[PDB]
Amino acid sequence: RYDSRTTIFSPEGRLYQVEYAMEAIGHAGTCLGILANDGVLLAAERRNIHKLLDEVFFSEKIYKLNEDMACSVAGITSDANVLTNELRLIAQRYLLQYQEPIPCEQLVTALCDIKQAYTQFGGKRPFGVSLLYIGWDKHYGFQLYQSDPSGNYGGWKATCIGNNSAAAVSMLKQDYKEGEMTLKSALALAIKVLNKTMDVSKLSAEKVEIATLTRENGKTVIRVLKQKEVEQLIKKHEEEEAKAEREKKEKEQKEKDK
Amino acid sequence: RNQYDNDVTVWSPQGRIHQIEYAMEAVKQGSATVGLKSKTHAVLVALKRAQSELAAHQKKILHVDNHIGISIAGLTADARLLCNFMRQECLDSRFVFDRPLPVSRLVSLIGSKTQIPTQRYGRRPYGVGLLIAGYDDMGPHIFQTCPSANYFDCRAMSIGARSQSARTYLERHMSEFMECNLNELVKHGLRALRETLPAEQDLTTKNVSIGIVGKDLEFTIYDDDDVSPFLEGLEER
Amino acid sequence: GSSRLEGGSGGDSEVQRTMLELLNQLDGFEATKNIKVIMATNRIDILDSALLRPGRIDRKIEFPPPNEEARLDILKIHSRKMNLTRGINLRKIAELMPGASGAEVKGVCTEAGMYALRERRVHVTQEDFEMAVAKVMQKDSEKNMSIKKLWK
Amino acid sequence: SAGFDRHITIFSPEGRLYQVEYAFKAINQGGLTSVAVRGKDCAVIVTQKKVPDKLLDSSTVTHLFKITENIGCVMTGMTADSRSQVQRARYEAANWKYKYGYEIPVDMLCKRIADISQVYTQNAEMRPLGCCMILIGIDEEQGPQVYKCDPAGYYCGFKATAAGVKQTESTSFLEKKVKKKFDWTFEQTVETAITCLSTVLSIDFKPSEIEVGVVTVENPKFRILTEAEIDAHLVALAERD
Amino acid sequence: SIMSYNGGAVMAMKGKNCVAIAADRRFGIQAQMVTTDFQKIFPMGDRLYIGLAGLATDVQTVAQRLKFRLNLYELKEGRQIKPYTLMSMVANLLYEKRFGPYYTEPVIAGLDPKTFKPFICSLDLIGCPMVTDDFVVSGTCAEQMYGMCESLWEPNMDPDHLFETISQAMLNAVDRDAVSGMGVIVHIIEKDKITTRTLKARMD
Amino acid sequence: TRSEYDRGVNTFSPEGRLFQVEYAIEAIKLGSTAIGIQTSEGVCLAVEKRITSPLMEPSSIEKIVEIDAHIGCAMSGLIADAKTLIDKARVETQNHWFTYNETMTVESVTQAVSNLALQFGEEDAAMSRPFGVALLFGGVDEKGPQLFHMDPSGTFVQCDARAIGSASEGAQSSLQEVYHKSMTLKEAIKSSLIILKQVMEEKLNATNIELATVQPGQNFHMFTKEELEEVIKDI
Amino acid sequence: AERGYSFSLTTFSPSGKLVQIEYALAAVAGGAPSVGIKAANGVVLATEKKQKSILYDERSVHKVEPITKHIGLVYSGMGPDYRVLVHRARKLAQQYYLVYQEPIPTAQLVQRVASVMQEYTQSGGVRPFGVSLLICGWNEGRPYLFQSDPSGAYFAWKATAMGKNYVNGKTFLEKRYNEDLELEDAIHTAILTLKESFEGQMTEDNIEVGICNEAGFRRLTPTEVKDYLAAIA
Amino acid sequence: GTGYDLSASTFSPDGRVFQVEYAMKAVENSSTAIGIRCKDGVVFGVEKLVLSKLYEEGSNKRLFNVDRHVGMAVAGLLADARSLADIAREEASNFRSNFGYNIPLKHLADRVAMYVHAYTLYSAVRPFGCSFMLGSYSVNDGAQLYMIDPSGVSYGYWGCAIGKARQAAKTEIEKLQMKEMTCRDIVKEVAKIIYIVHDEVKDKAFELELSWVGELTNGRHEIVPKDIREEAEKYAKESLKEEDE
Amino acid sequence: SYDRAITVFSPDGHLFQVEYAQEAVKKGSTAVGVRGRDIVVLGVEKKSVAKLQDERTVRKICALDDNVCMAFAGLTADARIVINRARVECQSHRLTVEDPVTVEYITRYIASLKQRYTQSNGRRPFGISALIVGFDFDGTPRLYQTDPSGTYHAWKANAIGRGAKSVREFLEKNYTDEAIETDDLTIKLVIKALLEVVQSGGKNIELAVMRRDQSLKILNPEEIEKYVAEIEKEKEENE
Repeated sequence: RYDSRTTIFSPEGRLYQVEYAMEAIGHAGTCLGILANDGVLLAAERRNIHKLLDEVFFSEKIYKLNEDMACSVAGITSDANVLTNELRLIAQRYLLQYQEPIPCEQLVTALCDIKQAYTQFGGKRPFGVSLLYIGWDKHYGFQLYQSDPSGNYGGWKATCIGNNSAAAVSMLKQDYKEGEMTLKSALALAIKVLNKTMDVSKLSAEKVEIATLTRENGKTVIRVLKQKEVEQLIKKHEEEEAKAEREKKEKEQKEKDK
Repeated sequence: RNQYDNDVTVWSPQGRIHQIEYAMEAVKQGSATVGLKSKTHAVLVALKRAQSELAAHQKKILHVDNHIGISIAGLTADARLLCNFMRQECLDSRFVFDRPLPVSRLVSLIGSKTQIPTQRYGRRPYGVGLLIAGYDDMGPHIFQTCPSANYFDCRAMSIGARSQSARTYLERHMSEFMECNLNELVKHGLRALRETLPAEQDLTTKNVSIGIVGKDLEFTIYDDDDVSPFLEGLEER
Repeated sequence: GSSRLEGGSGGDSEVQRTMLELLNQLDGFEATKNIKVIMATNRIDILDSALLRPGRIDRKIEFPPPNEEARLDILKIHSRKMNLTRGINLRKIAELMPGASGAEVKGVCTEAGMYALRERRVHVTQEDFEMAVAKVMQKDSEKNMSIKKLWK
Repeated sequence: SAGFDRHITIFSPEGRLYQVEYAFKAINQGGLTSVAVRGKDCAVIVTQKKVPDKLLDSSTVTHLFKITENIGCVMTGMTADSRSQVQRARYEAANWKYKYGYEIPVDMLCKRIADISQVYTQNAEMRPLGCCMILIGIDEEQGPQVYKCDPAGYYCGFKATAAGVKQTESTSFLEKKVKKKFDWTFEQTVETAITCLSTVLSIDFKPSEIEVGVVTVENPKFRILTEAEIDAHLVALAERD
Repeated sequence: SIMSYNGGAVMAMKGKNCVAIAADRRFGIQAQMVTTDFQKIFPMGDRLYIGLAGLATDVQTVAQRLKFRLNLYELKEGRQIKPYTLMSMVANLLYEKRFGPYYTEPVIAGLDPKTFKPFICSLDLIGCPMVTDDFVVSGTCAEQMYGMCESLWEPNMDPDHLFETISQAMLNAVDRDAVSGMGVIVHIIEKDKITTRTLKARMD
Repeated sequence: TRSEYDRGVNTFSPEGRLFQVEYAIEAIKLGSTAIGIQTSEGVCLAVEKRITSPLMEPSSIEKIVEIDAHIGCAMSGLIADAKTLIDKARVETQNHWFTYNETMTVESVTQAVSNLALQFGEEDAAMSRPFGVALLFGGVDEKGPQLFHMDPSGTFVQCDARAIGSASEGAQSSLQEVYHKSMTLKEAIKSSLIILKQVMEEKLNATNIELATVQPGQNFHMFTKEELEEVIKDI
Repeated sequence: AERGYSFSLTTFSPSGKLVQIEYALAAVAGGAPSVGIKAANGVVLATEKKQKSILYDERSVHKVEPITKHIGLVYSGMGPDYRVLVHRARKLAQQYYLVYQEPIPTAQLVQRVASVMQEYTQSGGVRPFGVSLLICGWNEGRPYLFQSDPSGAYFAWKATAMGKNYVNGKTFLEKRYNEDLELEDAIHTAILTLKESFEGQMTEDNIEVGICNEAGFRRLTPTEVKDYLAAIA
Repeated sequence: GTGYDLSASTFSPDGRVFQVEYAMKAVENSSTAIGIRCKDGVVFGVEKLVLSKLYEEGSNKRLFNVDRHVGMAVAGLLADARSLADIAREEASNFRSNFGYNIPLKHLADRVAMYVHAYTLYSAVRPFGCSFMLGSYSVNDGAQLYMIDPSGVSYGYWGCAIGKARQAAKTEIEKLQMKEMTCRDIVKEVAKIIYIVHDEVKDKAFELELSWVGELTNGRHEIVPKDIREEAEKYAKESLKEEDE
Repeated sequence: SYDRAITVFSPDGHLFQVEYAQEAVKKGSTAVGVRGRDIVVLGVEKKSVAKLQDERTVRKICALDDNVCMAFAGLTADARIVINRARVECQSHRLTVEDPVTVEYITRYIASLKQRYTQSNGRRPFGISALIVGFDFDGTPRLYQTDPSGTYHAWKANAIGRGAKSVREFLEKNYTDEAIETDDLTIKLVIKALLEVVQSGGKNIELAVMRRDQSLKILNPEEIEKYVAEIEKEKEENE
């Protein structure tokens, strides 16, 4: 019935299995990324934060592909691990061959070609994982890309994948400055959009992970912000929201007087 | 059936295997061919069909190594494949051993090759029945091979569509064989094809092929005007 | 009345016929004169496009769960006939109930009243409403961490 | 749930392997039964022997095989599968002795056979051959050992076990007999095994309708008891019981 | 010889809480010099330098393949490779091709990332790790390097003293080596600094 | 009932038929008609080109192609399978020339192409279904002009005159009526074009047809616009 | 539900489920209780070794098995699959040792075993491993307790229970577990968590427990388990 | 259908593989082949069915020589029987090439049984549709006769019968003192048994194929000579008349 | 029921899944291709992008070699794969024979690749159509079109994608020698053809031009605006 195999065309020309993978990406934890002329950054939510879980790994969704690139994964865990290892292998193969870091677009293209082969060939289900890549290369500087289960990728100034991606991307569209966004404003916007998209009480700092890539002294640095910094950002956002609510209450009181 | 005849790998719940029977049916979609043998000759005679009055008549007698010829009834693709295999086997035998391959051994090779498909799901049984005429130092041989991978050493046989008329004629007249001149032998074969022919039809030089092998006679195929000395001599009904 | 299935051994052809008759009655020959229809459904994505077609269903009203202000309103509505103690904050209860439907709010009021009934009381307090909220909005989240962690 | 039944590799919605369970049903299909018991310093396997024809050579008919010089097995289930698995066990024991220079431990051979069976249970290439292998040997540091190698990769070691149609009855009987002075001698172990079979089958044995293989610490070579020895055991132990 | 084709010369020594890896600078094919800025010491970490020396092709190939393996390892682990782990990695890399080897003799020198204790070792072209406590030498004029290290090494040196010792050893060994030596680069790795120097030399 | 017997090329039906070969032979009909005529003075091929719209230059519909300097192929069926079989024929002719230093006969080249076509599911050749293309190899060899017809089942046979494609059944009857052995090549061309005009829904003029001829002499010649118009003048 | 999309492992159901791996996890949850607690100075693994009869020699087949001098492993699920996975884990640890002359870190061993499970859960002719592994190691200077699922996903745990009554086990561990717990107290907590889901009398020889401290992983002898049971009771 | 009877790799919910049983059904539909192990030899008899007067004498032999000293008597699909005869010939040839002496019949039977079990294991191939018997005689091992069936079981025998009339053949064989008869008389008994079990109104034509391997052949299997077969056939016809009387 | 298998003929003779690949091509944006005396031009609809999205990573016009360009219509990932393989084959044919790839050769290779993927049953057809425009080494403005089935033709002007039929009919009506007499009227014609489907016309148009011996040049958006202004002026004048 046109979805029993990944290599079957619907009579309208649609690969229902690829569409199923694309939709299924919606189960993954909300990851998002913002590009700033000072740097680039990702944020991501921890879907499961049980108190009995340990925190052995410094990051669950954000991986460091090489010196100048990181990526957030959203989708099936096994597929995400496979693709992260393959991304690292691709980057290091390019570095071995050419003696310079793989450009971000080339790395994205390589992994997306792997994904396309999986969608096209034989009895292999498509990779049910979407990816958000951030990086810096000598050609286009800071870059942010997004890649689908179907092996299609695009370059974005700001984007979001996973849960409530529609709301997050609409919010970024509303409140992103196309060419006048710095890293501090990017972090503030990331906290705002995560708070409005997670839809779980207050923005618990332990339920979010943020990473920032920036050039410094001629070398790229990828830092996963410590929980102290994340808590400080959340507290500043909460103070801003409280100030806005106080202003609105004062306006309501003035209207009552009028 | 309906779930026990999809492939050769499934036995039906009766000890019966269905795709082999379907191939044995495919053998009947060919054309009539009668093989027979005296004590010093072997003759295959085939009723060549015609796809149109312009198109020539499809050949039905093929020439395996000099002492062997073949008459085919069934899928022409499988006929070609088996003819190529038989030619290769005869050539290999004549290369290793400087003597012609015995017909009774060539047929065993054909049987093994055709049995292999009838047990594994990778292909279909060879839907072609063969009448193998040969002359080895033992004597003239006529063999029949069926898609089931079974071969019978026949003193005279017939295969193809409308075969029982020729088979009954052969059963009736086989006592005459052995002590027959080559002309009489070919005449008996032609009579068998006449019997299998529809009444209004008749054997013409256009639609009759006659392969003969025997002592001091390497397998020769007579077609078109080559059969005139046989049909002309043949008595009329 | 729901998405039509291909007529076969696994299709409710008779219910499909009933729905077709209803469609014809809503909009066919001899349009209705003064009959207005209020259909109600809990999942709209499955209704037949023929039913959802305008002219048959001219308007479609969504009923989102209350947005904490509708929740305060529902709390007031269902606590009007109740002996609420002073210092009781239905606004706080509304905040404590995120994404809760009007049925959930009515059940909250009912269960707080039941807590009051238990202790031979005719009295409801903030603790009673909070315990009722906890008891009514009880979620059966996933049990197994493996099935929970299949997806990143 | 019957859809999840025609393939060895499909998990039922509750996580069951119906084809493996059916392989066990296949074990319970040869009609025969087998029992095994270990004493202080011996192990004994006894199998019901059916020869339902005068033309069938009872010498060739058997279910006791000598896997190696010091390891024996009793096979119950389909006969072709039993002999295939016996050949596999002999080959594995020979390979072990070749590679490592000492005779294969019984538990090791059981683990090897169980792993071989688990491979078939996981991949979809063969059917899990439906036979149960009970192995007995003498381990230099542990002593007598009896093991099973059921067709799913399970190979627990046993004080006493049974397989075939009446495995449950034999298991209950052996549980009762082992709760009381599990310490058995050679004669007592042969008694227990033969009595278990006789009681579960509801029949008293002729010397021929039973086959016994034995290993002992003093003589750690798998020996198949002859008709005279079987008759001696039956008569003496029935008399002095 | 195969090594004497491209020449080469590398050394490593250690004192107290600091190591010193030094190497000559030259690339001449057999006798003719080609360049004088050939990198024979490659940084595999903050405080871990390898000193491949031998056939130039294999020096570069081993540097690049080792960096490939080490980048994979560090990304996969999240750690920074310890000196012993790097030694084992290079030994495995070299011995994977015993029947036809990489004609280079690695010399690793670094500081343990956690306890910051010195480490130095050298490998042969098939991967026989040799962890020592005083000094390792590789490449041509190994005899000269051994004589210098023997007669000039003293336990428990401080950065500057170790600098002088390794400087003198390398300079005097290369000045007596023919195919190798057109300047000497010395990297001294301490708890918090790397001092890279470009010593004077007999540029002939 | 042909639902458990025509889903694969290696499944016999109770009658002993390969319905997939039947279906490839049916797919032949979807191509445009092509009439080949063998005569003592050579062989002629004439095909209904089926231009769907302008802007597609005519030298992209290859219904008539050249195999060596002494054979032409008139094709009907899938373009892809047509290309595969035409390439096989060309390479086989060149291989035979390379080895034996002579021109492969029309029968032999048709036999080689048929040998390629037989291998539907034979697991040692990789194609998995019959080539849905039927070919007419008209050439000249030491046996005089010859024309051979090959079908998806791999069956080939010579034909004093043949017609493949959509208007095959309705054009072979006309060929039977009009063909006689003692016919000249000009007569064959005229008769073939007459039959094409009979069986075409479009009018016969200049383009929408192709015509080619192989004679005992000059190589395989594809008539250009001038010759096509000259013949069409008084077909 | 999505009935059609539950027999294959190479097709997404319309909602994105991979139903067959969830069925494998159901097979896991329908297994013997096992518990793992990460003490402050060590780790402890326990699992019921209750036999179906007195005849089963409960000293031949072990359920808590070592993989290195500093890593051990228990499971919940099918024993044959467990045997396969423990053999593969030992082989992977040995390969890591040969390449890097250093015992494999627990995190790396878990990664590689999860990769093995992923390899087995990516085709149609292969059945996913119907077990969940609990790996306990003493890499570096701190203890590690990890879980590995048939899906190829691996977790880091403070304490967990898997098997028939994993819900009750996890509630009990939420009640009782405190981070600054010495290994000696963690052993008692493990045995008590087992008792809360262990039918019959928890005799010393039908329960299996393995500790992992700085001295290396070690399966406690039945005498030691008897002593711990007596002290707990 | 059952739903578990497709492919020999599927166990029904009883532990039964039905494809092997269908193969057994296929073999239990053919002519009758019997074999009796006398004291100093083994004699095979087969009631070959001449399915047409056109086939020459000796067509479709069901008695093969599988190695010089071992004879094979087949019953079932003759194509599968020929393939199994080739397999057994190759196994005996490999044994003589490797170990250097004539293959023991017990070992040959085990090898061919393992091959048949190989083909009953998988779903990509169907179980062999024929049973057969392997007989031989040697000074150092003695007369031996084994029977192999589609499921792949290799039990030894004193007298065996496979095909349509197997139960009747075994019944008529039980009434023989085979353990102390000689070949020259057991051949006549084989002919008599075959003629008795043969059905004339159902199978029509008929041809008795006899072979022995025994001391009087120096352990060399061969077809029973013309005169001996003629005398045994005459005795069998006379015995048929006697039993009718 | 004679569907879902790439190698199964239907009783009518149709291989339906390659036809479904074509039906998947039809779901792509219009891509027009025209050839003139000394210019070959490809126009494409952009469909616009969300303002947060970057544009340079959205390519429908890709230069396979110095003298060959390819416009796309279909599945994007298949686009990327086929373009990469075509580039590899261009630069590998250069190695095999010291001559630049001809447009016919490269389009034949792409068609053969698509046919190779349609042949078997463990592969999915490349659901794309391509317009290959280039200059032969002698210099000749060749334009070919390849379909998912592996069949390639040579066209004088064609459009593929959503507006294929309408744009092709318009090109049939309004393609002439006087309309391609020079190197600018061809571009006017391509923008005219695209304006029949693209509503905006200036923000939903990309033109790529190839002149003899000159590298592919993609027209600036301001140049596109100027051209559409010229067409609008001519339209209002000749109304």
